Amino acid sequence: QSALTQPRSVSGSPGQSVTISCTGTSNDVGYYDHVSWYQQHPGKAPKFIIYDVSKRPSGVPDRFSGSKSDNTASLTISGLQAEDEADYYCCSFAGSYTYVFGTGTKVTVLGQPKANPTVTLFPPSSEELQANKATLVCLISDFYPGAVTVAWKADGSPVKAGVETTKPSKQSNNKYAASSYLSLTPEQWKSHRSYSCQVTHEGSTVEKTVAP
Amino acid sequence: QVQLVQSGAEVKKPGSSLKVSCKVSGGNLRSYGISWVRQAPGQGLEWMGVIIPIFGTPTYAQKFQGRVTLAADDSNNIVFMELSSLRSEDTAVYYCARDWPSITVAVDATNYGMDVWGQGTLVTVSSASFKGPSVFPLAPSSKSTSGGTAALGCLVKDYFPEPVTVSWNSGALTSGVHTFPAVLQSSGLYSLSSVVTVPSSSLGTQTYICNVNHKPSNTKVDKKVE
Repeated sequence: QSALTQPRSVSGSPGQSVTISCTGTSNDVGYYDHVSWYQQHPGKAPKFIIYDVSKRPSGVPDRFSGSKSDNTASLTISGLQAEDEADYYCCSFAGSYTYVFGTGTKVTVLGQPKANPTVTLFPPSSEELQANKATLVCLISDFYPGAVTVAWKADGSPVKAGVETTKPSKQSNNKYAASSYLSLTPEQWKSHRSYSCQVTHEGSTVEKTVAP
Repeated sequence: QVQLVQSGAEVKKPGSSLKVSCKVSGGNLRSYGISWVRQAPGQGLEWMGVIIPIFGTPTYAQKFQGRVTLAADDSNNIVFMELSSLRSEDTAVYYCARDWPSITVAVDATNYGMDVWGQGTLVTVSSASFKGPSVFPLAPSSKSTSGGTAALGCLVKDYFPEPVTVSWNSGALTSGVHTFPAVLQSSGLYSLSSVVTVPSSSLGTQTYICNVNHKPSNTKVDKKVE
């Protein structure tokens, strides 16, 4: 079956309330009252937090609450704390010993002011050029929230092929960092006079430029 | 205090068969049911099947019907999941979870709820061969220098499989260090970066060496960044 429909992301300040929607069909969410929710922190296993639409297992704080309406279940976190920043998945019994999981929702707790990103662009190293390879490495650091878009340009024209970008990861100082690579060959790297890595964060763009 | 202990990580080629085990401690498996949920890297949870040993033959999700099997060893409190004809899209972390999709009494558990989860089993499916990485220095420049500080790093390129560990000055340098997660390229090999922001006063005096360890290939590389 198709996965239950959840919002991609959701955010709120400490002390605020947030709601995750979970839309299924009349054969699962709208049929049974067996909707469960699960919290997953980065690099860890999911955690049982909600079952039977609105029942909380032993130990889960009453900050979390559940509800259902037609084919849409909802999870509410009332009084966001830094620990609540995680991924959340809904799940519903689908009949005949089967379950269906939701697409998952990222909960962001905006407990830190906006930080503008620092962009560092490295040209292909002389060591890699001898290996008949040329990789441009764009490093973005110290930005909050952790959401950026990276675009590459060569002499002003956009470059999308050969681009690989990591999702933002938390630094040691709780800010976020991201990396993007433009993998070429020395011949293709020498065929353009200037390369640009543009990073858009919260509506503002930052650009770094290198030249062969 | 029931706990689920899963088998270790595994690297397998396309066309082979996977076998992961889930061992129950602190309770009897005959009173429980076990679900299996997998999660591709950076993706969501996906239910695959469930087995209740006291109720007989298990049930599988439709997209896995024909290449997944579930079996239980009641005397050893362990269940097994076998996924056959592995493809690259089967690369995921495979969890087991105590479950009871039943109206009957869930002994020490919860009806229609996955309450106890295992630590997960990382499974990589790829045609690539074991290969150590090539390390390249990301030298500091005038474009990486601003306000008495400068950024330098190392490019760890083309290795398989995960993971690699990066340190700076044998682990003595940790302030300002950030090692990025790896990217999976079209070549089937991984690549990541590790950068460190460093005062510009020390660039001419202090030595900065990144230490890269790829234990699957027993490759250790030290690269001075000048």
